[PDB]
Amino acid sequence: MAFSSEQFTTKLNTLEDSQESISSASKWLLLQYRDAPKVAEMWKEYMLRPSVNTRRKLLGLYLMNHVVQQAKGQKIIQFQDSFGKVAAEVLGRINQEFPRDLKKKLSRVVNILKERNIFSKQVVNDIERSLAAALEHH
Amino acid sequence: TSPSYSPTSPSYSPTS
Repeated sequence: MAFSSEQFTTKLNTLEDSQESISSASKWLLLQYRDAPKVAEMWKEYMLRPSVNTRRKLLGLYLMNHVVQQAKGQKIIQFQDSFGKVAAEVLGRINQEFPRDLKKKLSRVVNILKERNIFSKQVVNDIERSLAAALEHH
Repeated sequence: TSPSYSPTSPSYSPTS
């Protein structure tokens, strides 16, 4: 079948920090448009596991970026929403395990998404205040 | 593979 346990995870265990495998894996997810909320719950759980390091979170971070962008483009609103719904908490947690350097890279990706208006400006404020709380200072 | 990458360059409205 097109679905199986941890298919998303084993994917991220094969991805690299660049658009080659990242965009390819994104297009797979963009074809799972029917199952977008299902794959989204697997995405958050995958990176929420500490059974994977910040490097693994960084791959999935780039993967999400290109997935939500393409979904925003055509008409796969289910994906930009399904990832946007978890993005506030999820990205908010990445800031709690990333070194300041990866936090800056993540922040840029988040900004680029905000500028592209990928998520709703409402969901953006959820991500913003979440990452803001995850600045570890106030 | 790990070619060049800048998250502001890839798709956003590539097709309907």
